[PDB]
Amino acid sequence: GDVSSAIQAQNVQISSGQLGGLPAVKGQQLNATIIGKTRLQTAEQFENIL
Amino acid sequence: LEKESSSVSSVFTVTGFNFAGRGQSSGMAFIMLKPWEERPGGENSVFELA
Repeated sequence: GDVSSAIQAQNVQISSGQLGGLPAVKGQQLNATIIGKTRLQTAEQFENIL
Repeated sequence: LEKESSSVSSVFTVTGFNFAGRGQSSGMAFIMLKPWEERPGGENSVFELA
């Protein structure tokens, strides 16, 4: 169970909002989605989730 | 709307959801026009008006 709660912890794509969303401050001129980290893939990455 | 009020009538505008995509870098407009009589041949056709 420490592993399950853990596995869940260190393997969940986080939404990560926007860099210029709405509403915005006067100007900005630049809006761009912010892409966070992705879920685990390799057997190694899993052997790592302390 | 002002440089062309012989053919064009209303001009509902929109920013955000054109016909292509979304993102803040999108917008379009619904170019309503005046009846067929109110537009003399040629430069009043949508083919020409556009």
